[PDB]
Amino acid sequence: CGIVGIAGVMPVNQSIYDALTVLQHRGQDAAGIITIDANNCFRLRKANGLVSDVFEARHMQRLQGNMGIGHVRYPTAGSSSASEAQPFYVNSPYGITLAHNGNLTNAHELRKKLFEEKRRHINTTSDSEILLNIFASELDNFRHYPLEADNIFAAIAATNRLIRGAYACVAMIIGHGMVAFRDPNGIRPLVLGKRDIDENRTEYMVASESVALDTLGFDFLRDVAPGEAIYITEEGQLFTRQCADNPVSNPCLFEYVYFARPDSFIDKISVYSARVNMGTKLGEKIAREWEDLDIDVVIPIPETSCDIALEIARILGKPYRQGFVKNRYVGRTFIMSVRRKLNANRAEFRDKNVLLVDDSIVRGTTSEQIIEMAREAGAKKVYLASAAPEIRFPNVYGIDMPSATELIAHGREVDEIRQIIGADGLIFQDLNDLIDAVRAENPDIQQFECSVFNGVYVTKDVDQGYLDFL
Amino acid sequence: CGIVGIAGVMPVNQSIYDALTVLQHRGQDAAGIITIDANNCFRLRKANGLVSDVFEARHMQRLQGNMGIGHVRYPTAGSSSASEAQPFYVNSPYGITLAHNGNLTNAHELRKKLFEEKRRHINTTSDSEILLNIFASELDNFRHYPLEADNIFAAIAATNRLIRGAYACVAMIIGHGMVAFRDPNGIRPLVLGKRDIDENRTEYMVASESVALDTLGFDFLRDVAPGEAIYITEEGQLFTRQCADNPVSNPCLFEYVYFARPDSFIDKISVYSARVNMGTKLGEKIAREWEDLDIDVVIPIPETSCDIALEIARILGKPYRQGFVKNRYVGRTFIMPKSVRRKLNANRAEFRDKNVLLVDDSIVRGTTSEQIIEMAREAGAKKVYLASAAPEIRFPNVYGIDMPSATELIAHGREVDEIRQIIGADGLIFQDLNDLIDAVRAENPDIQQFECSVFNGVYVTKDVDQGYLDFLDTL
Ligand SMILES: Nc1nc2c(ncn2[C@@H]2O[C@H](COP(=O)(O)O)[C@@H](O)[C@H]2O)c(=O)[nH]1
Ligand SMILES: Nc1nc2c(ncn2[C@@H]2O[C@H](COP(=O)(O)O)[C@@H](O)[C@H]2O)c(=O)[nH]1
Ligand SMILES: Nc1nc2c(ncn2[C@@H]2O[C@H](COP(=O)(O)O)[C@@H](O)[C@H]2O)c(=O)[nH]1
Ligand SMILES: Nc1nc2c(ncn2[C@@H]2O[C@H](COP(=O)(O)O)[C@@H](O)[C@H]2O)c(=O)[nH]1
Ligand SMILES: [Mg+2]
Ligand SMILES: [Mg+2]
Repeated sequence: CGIVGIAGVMPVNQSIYDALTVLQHRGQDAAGIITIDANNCFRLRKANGLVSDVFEARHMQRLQGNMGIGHVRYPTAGSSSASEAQPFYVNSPYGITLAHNGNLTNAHELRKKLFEEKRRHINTTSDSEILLNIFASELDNFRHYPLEADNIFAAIAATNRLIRGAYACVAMIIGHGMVAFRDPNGIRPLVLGKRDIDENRTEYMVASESVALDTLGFDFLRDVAPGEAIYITEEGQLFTRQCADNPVSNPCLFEYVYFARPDSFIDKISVYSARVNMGTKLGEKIAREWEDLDIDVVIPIPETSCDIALEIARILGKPYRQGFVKNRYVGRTFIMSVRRKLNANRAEFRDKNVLLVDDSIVRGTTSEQIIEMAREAGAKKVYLASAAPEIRFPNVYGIDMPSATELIAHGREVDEIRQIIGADGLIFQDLNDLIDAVRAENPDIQQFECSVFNGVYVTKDVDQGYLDFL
Repeated sequence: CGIVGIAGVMPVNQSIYDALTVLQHRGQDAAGIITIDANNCFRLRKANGLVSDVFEARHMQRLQGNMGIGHVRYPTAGSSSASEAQPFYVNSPYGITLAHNGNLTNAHELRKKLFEEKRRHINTTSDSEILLNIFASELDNFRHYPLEADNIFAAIAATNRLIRGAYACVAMIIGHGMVAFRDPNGIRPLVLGKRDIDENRTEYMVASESVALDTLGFDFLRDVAPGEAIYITEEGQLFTRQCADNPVSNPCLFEYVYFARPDSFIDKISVYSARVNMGTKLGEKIAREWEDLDIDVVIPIPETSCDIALEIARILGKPYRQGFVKNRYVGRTFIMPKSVRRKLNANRAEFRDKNVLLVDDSIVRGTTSEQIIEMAREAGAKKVYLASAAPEIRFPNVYGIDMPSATELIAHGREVDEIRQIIGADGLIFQDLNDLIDAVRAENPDIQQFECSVFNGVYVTKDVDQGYLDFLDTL
């Protein structure tokens, strides 16, 4: 999922659509935008589909207002993918809407408490409707009107004591403004930016990625700190206050590996640069543990791995060539597999021992089939290098990973995987290597959230119980 | 535009859609597919839009048959871009449909003759409806049923005598089969492939690009020769026959420069490799003519130039970094009471306090280039140099590449330095036509001459220059 929120001094409908389009890689199952018009009323458009399919002119026309949020949803299986989309809304207290990227690990416990204590009905399976409600109930506690920044921060604080997991949220309160907050372990991404229209007017915005500020011409200010909350009034006044008991930066590693765009700077780290670095280290590993290997060229499996493979070729002093081309358009198969996504440039494989480079291997299907494609194009020996370490555990913080059994690496040794996928050789990046590759870009980040690679969940509240429940 | 045709022994509806999705880069203005059912009747579906948007399940469900053709229309300005899409169809003789990529230079002359001579009404501006009518009238001249291959071939040859220009065409004749033919100068691309099923059951297909064959698992057989024609009967028999008086290979240079996919082999040339070569040459040209220039990195302008710039970096021994990212999804900009940044984003870190050499495939109107350069300056770039993989574009392509009017061409009537100034580049350098020709040629020396009208103003076909002289004979 991806989120954006603008606190402008002029129409934001187009800007949000535009920010959501550069954040579309984070989710295409559904999209939604909601603003607050001059009458302090919410205007909302949300449906399944791409951003470009969801918002038509009639819809934009209706999304009037100078403050608003948007959300693109990654088809989180389980949560219907045909279920109600975000942003979510509640009429009381005040009027609240919230968009969120992440996942609560105590969602069940939360909806039960909400039902018992507050009588708040949760219509969906989305733990975001849950978050919105916890946050709403905390704001229900205040008497005087309007709430003051502290009240709002106290509510976020109270909320953080209750919910557990990963989350980057942006929300809006009728008659008050916009609030954006981030979980205590700083897992899911969120950045703040601003745009001065003139000497006295300044707009603010937050997004899951810096690309969204970039495309709108907002100047990047900084990442929102772990546990921190930001409250921008309808008058453009900004407030920030730490709302978690023990904030620590454990940014998701996978954002760097695959999930995030290369032109984004998450937690001071350039995704591109980190990615090149993963190349350097992986090249070096191949060079250590595979010195006696005979390959004629390095071939990247587009897109992620394109610059990673180039680096690997540099390190190995071997030639880099584009053997695969990713189809820019993919059509559906009607009820009347990787080949529909990729095409092998025959001339680059014919009678060559090749080293293919991929960002990861989740299930192994793609990898096996890509390898078959190489063999069919004339390749003698086909070796596979994964820019990311083995993926053996599930992510429960907002990256939708297949079931533990679906993970080919799950319970299988590299060789057993190499065999199943039919590669002549298979090599993965060392977790420690990937860490250093990314860490090198900002050494103040000591630890990352790497549950998918090592079964260690920073929130320390995961066991087979939650897993099996899923 | 892009075309595909498949004479199969099993439903082709999915296979055509799949071939059109890999040919989508050739036109996204509209699409159309048309097959022949068991009852020897055409089933068609054409609308404006992307392949993915045009063909819904109800439509596919209706496209029954084992033979069909498809088309993806590049928004040809002038031809409405909201006009009737191809493939086109006529009920007589026999029942004919034709999909076409290219351009007729004597279209005006052609609809006049058709009206006058045969009373054939042309309902659109598409010279493709023209081409379908000429071919239809010529086939009309035959008495015995069915026509034999030679009759069809005779028809095509007759047609080639009449029309003038560039064209790759696939067509179908009810009760007969599929035909495909290419112009006498071999300009517009067309290839043939097959997919064997058994002891004699073999399917054939033609497409504007080998990628369509690859993706469908057809074995690449070969390009269709200039002026050649191909006829596959409904039974699976393949006939081929030269139908031009003086066939020559003058393939479009711009297909190699930009238009075609890198994984396609047009006229024995690999587009990728041709492209890389373009970098080599341009690198070397920069090294000769610029030597005293200080740059810190080579940065491509996605997507075409990515590998070209890589080579230019190699030759210049300068580092290559990805300073621009192409947005994968662009949306509508509504009209509430086309920006380059809507298409591209600059990776700030890669420009900050550096002198950059930006490599782009070409400069048409100059707007993009100008704005891309501003983007580089705003990202902290000190000096910004622009390299064009293609020579200066100063003329209009009247053969099938939609180029904006010659007034819009920034290169039209301007010196390199005047363009550099207009685009705000610290330095500007173009590829040499001769170098680019060698660059592509190096891949298949049998090609002695390309179609380069956009760059050299030399119109390979007959009627373009003769008519220049007819013009000056008035003023
Ligand atoms: N150039 C470009 N890359 C993108 C865009 N959105 C996502 N990406 C990158 O695309 C990759 C997609 O992975 P793939 O499956 O193509 O290897 C990810 O590494 C992601 O960073 C986009 O809009 N433009
Ligand atoms: N990877 C890939 N490249 C494509 C596809 N279709 C066209 N292209 C390339 O996209 C480029 C588009 O040019 P651009 O304006 O993006 O630089 C052309 O060089 C063309 O070869 C496709 O489906 N996949
Ligand atoms: N991890 C991941 N990879 C994806 C996704 N969609 C496409 N891919 C591509 O598929 C590869 C994983 O393929 P698998 O081995 O699961 O069949 C990745 O390298 C990536 O480029 C996605 O949603 N998640
Ligand atoms: N020649 C050409 N370039 C196009 C087209 N659509 C996008 N482009 C991109 O735009 C550049 C030309 O931009 P112009 O100078 O016309 O503003 C090319 O380098 C190419 O990447 C098109 O239809 N034709
Ligand atoms: Mg991959
Ligand atoms: Mg370009």
